[PDB]
Amino acid sequence: AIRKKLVIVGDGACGKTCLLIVFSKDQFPEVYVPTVFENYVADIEVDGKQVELALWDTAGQEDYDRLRPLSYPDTDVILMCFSIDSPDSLENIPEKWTPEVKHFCPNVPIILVGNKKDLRNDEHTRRELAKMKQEPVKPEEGRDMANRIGAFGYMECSAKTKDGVREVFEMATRAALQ
Amino acid sequence: SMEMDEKDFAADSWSLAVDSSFLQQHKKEVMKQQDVIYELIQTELHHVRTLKIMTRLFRTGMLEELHLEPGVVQGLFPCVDELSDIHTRFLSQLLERRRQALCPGSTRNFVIHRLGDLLISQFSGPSAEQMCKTYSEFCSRHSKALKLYKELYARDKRFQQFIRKVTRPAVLKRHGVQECILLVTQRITKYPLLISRILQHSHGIEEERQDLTTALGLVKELLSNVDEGIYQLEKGARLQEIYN
Repeated sequence: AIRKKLVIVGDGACGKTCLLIVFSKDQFPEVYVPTVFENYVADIEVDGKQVELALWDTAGQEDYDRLRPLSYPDTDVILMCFSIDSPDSLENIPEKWTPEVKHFCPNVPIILVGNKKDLRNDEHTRRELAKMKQEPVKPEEGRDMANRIGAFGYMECSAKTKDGVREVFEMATRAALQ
Repeated sequence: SMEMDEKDFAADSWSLAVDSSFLQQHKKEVMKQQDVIYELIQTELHHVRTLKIMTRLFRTGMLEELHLEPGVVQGLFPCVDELSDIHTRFLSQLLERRRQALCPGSTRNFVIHRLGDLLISQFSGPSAEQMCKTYSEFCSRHSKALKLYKELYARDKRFQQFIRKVTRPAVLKRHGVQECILLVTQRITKYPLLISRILQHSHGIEEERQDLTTALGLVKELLSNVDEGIYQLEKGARLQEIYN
């Protein structure tokens, strides 16, 4: 088992914490969803290769520009997260997050991940975004941003339902091996 | 950590840690508050257990089993004694607050109504100064710590063996040296998150809502000071590279 390191970046409430949690816990959180994630080391077999994958969050680090970078040393794959119910969280990907990650993590694959895809057909969300003249991020705006920033690929998941979650971490493992 | 505390905090939440018949006598708003508090304590415990891995298992064990210059070891584990002291005292206070709150005849059923006061004491006065100073130092040595770990692991057989040896247990799976260092650096940034979410469910008692609000702002001033105090050191940075 070789060892690889994953870091998830993105705006507060991109759902990055929920996502690490749902993947790393073996029983889904029905009773309490934790406020925080510490770390976790997943044993993953992908395409016939066994990998130990250390997972890390940048939750709480978003306003501290000299603390945050300390999460980056020896990262092998970056998950760059945004929330499909927050188009403003998507606007920030190329301006703020991508330059940073490319500076501190040169040549490291980025996978762009649209979290919370369940909300694309939630009534309350449609209405709430209408009041501000907006709509849930569409698949193609997803793919287009990923393209523009030179992502290794683009993926969507829902941490609430677990749909897509296994596949994100499998792909990130593949990416980290390249 | 010690079995008494491990067992008290082994469950996923407050709702699952207390007896269900005790749970049933409480309003949901209280359960949610308790959940987050339980989590703050549970995580502080894990944080202290991380520092004790650094000091007793790695630092001490290197000193007593290898022939490294003691200054090397200090470059790997900066400030760990002082950090051990700060967090272990904070934990003591959180754990005593819980014990006081236990019902007679029970070692698990409790409700903490008052926490802000404890958080204000912690994140203010000399205790805050010692933390800011200590985290400013830790975070500025963080990188150098990692590089030194990697240099030694790649150049020294006996060191390599030591590491393989002590990290072989299943319970150390996520607690190798580098992990510990980053676990520590990330800890301080966790406090605003937890405090904010406790505050969200602490609106019943108005003086508690203020105590939590003041606490939160104290934690952000501390984070802000620590962030400004960071300047990354580098193994063998020359005099000219610093003043550019």
